[PDB]
Amino acid sequence: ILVCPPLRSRAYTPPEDLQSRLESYVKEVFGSSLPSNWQDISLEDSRLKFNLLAHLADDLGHVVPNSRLHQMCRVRDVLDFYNVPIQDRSKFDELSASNLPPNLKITWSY
Amino acid sequence: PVRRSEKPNWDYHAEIQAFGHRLQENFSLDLLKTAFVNSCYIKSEEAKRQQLKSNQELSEQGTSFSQTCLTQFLEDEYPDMPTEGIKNLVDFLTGEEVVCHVARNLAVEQLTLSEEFPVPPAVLQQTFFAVIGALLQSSGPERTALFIRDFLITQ
Amino acid sequence: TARGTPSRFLASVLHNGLGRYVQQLQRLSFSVSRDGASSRGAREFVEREVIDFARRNPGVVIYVNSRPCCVPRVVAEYLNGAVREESIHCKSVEEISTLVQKLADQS
Amino acid sequence: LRNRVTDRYFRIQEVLKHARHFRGRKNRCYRLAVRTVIRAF
Amino acid sequence: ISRKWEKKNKIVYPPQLPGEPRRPAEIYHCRRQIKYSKDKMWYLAKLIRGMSIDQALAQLEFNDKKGAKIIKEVLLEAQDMAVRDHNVEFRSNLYIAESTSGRGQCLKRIRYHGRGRFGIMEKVYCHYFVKLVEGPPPPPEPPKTAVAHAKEYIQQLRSRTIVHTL
Amino acid sequence: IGIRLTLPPPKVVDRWNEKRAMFGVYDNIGILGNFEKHPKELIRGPIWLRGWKGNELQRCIRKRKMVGSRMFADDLHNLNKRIRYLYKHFNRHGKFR
Amino acid sequence: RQWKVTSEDLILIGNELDLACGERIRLEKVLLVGADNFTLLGKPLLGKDLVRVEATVIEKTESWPRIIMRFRKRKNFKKKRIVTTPQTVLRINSIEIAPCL
RNA sequence: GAAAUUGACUGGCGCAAUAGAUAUAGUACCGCAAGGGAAAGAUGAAAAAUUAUAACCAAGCAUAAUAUAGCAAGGACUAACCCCUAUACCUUCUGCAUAAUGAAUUAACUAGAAAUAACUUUGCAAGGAGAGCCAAAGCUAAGACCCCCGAAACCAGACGA
Ligand SMILES: [Mg+2]
Ligand SMILES: [Mg+2]
Ligand SMILES: [Mg+2]
Ligand SMILES: [Mg+2]
Ligand SMILES: [Mg+2]
Ligand SMILES: [Mg+2]
Ligand SMILES: [Mg+2]
Ligand SMILES: [Mg+2]
Ligand SMILES: [Mg+2]
Ligand SMILES: [Mg+2]
Ligand SMILES: [Mg+2]
Ligand SMILES: [Mg+2]
Repeated sequence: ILVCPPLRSRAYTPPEDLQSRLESYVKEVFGSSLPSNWQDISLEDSRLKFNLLAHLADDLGHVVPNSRLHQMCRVRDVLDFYNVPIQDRSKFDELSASNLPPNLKITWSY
Repeated sequence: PVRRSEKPNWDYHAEIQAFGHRLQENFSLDLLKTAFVNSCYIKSEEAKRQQLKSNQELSEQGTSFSQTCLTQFLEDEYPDMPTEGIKNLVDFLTGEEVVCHVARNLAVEQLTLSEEFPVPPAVLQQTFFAVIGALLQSSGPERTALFIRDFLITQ
Repeated sequence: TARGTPSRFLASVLHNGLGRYVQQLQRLSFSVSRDGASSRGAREFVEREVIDFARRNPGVVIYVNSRPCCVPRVVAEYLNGAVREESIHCKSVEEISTLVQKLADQS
Repeated sequence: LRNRVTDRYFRIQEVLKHARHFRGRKNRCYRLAVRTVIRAF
Repeated sequence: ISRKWEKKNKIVYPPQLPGEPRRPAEIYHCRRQIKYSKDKMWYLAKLIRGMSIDQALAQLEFNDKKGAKIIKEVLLEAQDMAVRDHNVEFRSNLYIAESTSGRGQCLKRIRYHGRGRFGIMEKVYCHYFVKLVEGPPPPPEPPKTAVAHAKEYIQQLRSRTIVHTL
Repeated sequence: IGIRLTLPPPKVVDRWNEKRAMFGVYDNIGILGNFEKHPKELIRGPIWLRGWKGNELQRCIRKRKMVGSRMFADDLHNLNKRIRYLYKHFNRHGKFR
Repeated sequence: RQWKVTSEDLILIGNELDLACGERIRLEKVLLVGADNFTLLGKPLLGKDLVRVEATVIEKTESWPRIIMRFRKRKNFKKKRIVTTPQTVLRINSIEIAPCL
């Protein structure tokens, strides 16, 4: 009998040292000899792409979806995707967290 | 007939704020709530407890200001009426029928905390003049004079 | 037909507009459903347009009830004890905005 | 007998609610009523 | 079929406050499936509407109709149930508030005509309904007086307005 | 009055039966199974209506041609009469010629 | 249209007036102004310096539904339509005159 | 209207008491006979609970007859009428308020079926289609178009003096 871990949230705040951590990661995965434009190195090799994306996913808790994996052509793009924040909440909570005027009342009978 | 409080969609603080805003008056919130709380509602709710501030000061202030201010408007616009006629016009404007009609179509009854529904006309008149007293305490004599001018000379 | 329906004379609520204008709309109750394709337009209206309407009309209390229903509705309560129940079933967001504004300007 | 009409009551009653204040059988019998509501409009 | 007249008899009321009128007793009775026409029974009921109970019994006793005898029996048993179960004080202190006749369940028989022709006979049946109310019979409405006629004419003349103008 | 006085009893449907959960499976058996089979031989029904559409007269002709021999006497008589009527109607009546 | 208005009056305009409710506007094309003991007559319009009318948009509503039915007999001709005309209720507040004759 | 030749179980986008079998039944009833041929029933877990809260809904009536004047209304109006306007409907027709047709009214049932092409939208394309067929942009697939009732008659086999 295997226990199931509790359900993870999709809330992902982009960390402040995303630049320096991406530097660390690209350094162990693509080797010590960096091209000066580390921005613009290709991800055409699927093994190198798997290693980089899997390391980033296991660190940051955020995984690139299958509909964006083909888009993930450069670590430029990978930096863009991990820069983009995604947010998880019920939208009843979203409508409440939006600054409601005092004459508007929301009830959630669900 | 059942009161709008026991009718489903209701929120008392929102209704009080909308009352002040749709009357375009900067009411004090606690003063308005105490102007809507009546003594009979007080007595019914201790009785329910065995199984705070009333209208009276605000009602008396609003009533006295209504008499004085209405008499002032009437005898300034019509200098030739004698005192009996000015007094009778003032008693008509602060009478039961006119004040209850104004309170009902301004929805003082919906916000009135009382014992019986429909609200008895004496209770509704007292609640309306407590609202007048709250407006006098919150805004000032000229502003509540404009309020009285509108909502009674229009009658 | 005039002979088959009631009639009345032109009137205001309490001599409205003489001293000051009082908005006769008091309450708006929006029954909307989370999962209803009929309620999609009202869902968009609650998402985008109800905040600005509530800010523009501070004298009106707006309740929004998200509950499982097939026909989304709006109930407008007016100061003289009037109640108007209207179906916003399968209406776009601009049609709902036009209707809710029209209810606001009614007596 | 698939696909019978089930809201014939409501169609009859919208014509009859326009015909309600008439005199005779034309305020309640649908045939005579619908011949008169049209003329009224 | 429906028996709401009997259920009306079995309706009950809350207890009375000591400071309000006495709420006079109401007694509902009916007879069903009377071998008689509802129109003729209507003539008898319209005769005994609004009478006192004894006045109705006298009129039905000296009328010459089968419906009159049947209605007399129904009135007697309604009076008996009135002062036996509904706490009517005096058996003469009742009047007929409602008295009407309805259609009953009829039967279709053939009526042989000439040639090969035929008709359908209707073995007509009817119901009789009565309501007895405790108290003296209400006074008949007095006929309209010339003073009242002049008054209503003056009221129309004073209710006239200037139409289709400001 | 032609209308119910009470609500009809609720018509609950299981959207996840065997039949609904597995509707449509193997409908691409020809183009995903080296064309050894056909959907027209996936179809189960009457023996004269397996992979064939037709209008009414064609259906009646096909039924009489295929299962005419092993058919009941009055059913075959009604089928002969129906074919005769449908022939007359389709070849002799209508708006367009 | 020509409206004979006074102060504290109500009129019903049969179209929308692109104004918010409770909005104070000035009516200008004054054909006539008058009191007891005197009237002033424009030719055909009075001076805007001479007379002002003040009105207030107090209601923006719709009319009751109007039926348009067309019927021609023995020709199967039968047509129904429902219209709701927009309307605007104005309260005439004040009528002011200035000494300019 | 050919042929040679080719090769080929246990469910319901059914009905639910005017429907679905005519069927509760070939019974009742009708006819000498062959033969024709119906209608309908609805409580509850318990009726060894006959009770009383079930209604509300067609036509028809009752509660509750009527008041100068006129297709029965509409414009209206303080006001039901009084004032003003106004030649029922369908079919048929050159043309019908027609004193031409049909209809007492209510409920239910009761009348547009498809090819050849064309057009629109896809797929593939000098080829298209899961053989066969068509092809000087075509072929394949789908969509979309063709009613109901009624004679006097004619023939076959029975049943009847
Ligand atoms: Mg049957
Ligand atoms: Mg049958
Ligand atoms: Mg009826
Ligand atoms: Mg006339
Ligand atoms: Mg002719
Ligand atoms: Mg003519
Ligand atoms: Mg005639
Ligand atoms: Mg003739
Ligand atoms: Mg005729
Ligand atoms: Mg003819
Ligand atoms: Mg011949
Ligand atoms: Mg012989």
